[PDB]
Amino acid sequence: TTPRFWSTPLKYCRWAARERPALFFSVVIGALGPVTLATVPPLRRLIGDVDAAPIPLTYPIPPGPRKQLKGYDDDTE
Amino acid sequence: ATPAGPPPKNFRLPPPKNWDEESESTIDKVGKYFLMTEMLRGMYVLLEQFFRPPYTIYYPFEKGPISPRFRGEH
Repeated sequence: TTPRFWSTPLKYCRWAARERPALFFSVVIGALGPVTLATVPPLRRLIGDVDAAPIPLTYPIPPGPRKQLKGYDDDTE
Repeated sequence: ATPAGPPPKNFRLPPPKNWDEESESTIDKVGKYFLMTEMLRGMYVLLEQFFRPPYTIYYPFEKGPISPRFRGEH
């Protein structure tokens, strides 16, 4: 009566959607996460939705030698 | 279990239908499962009662109906 996945793959999927809905659509939703990772991000870069730069979580020290400032000295105090 | 004489016309049930012979769309069938639609209907019937007049009598100020034939104390 109830089908067999490896004999009739499409026919099992209809029975499982109808007869085991919570179980079937659990595996469906779980697969959508792997799909959404694969699909939206490239399409986002196609439409020009650039990912935001990361926010600073430490003091942003610039690279290179020190600039040799002149100003705001003890005499100015 | 059935009366004597010829069995009733179509007394015997039809053969059972397999799951894929049933006439109910997967969309209708799956939606009714996850949305719990028949339970939603019953909860709605209680809202209908909520806004209907109650049946209650304030006793002892209001009494229930008794006929002339009522049988009380002698």
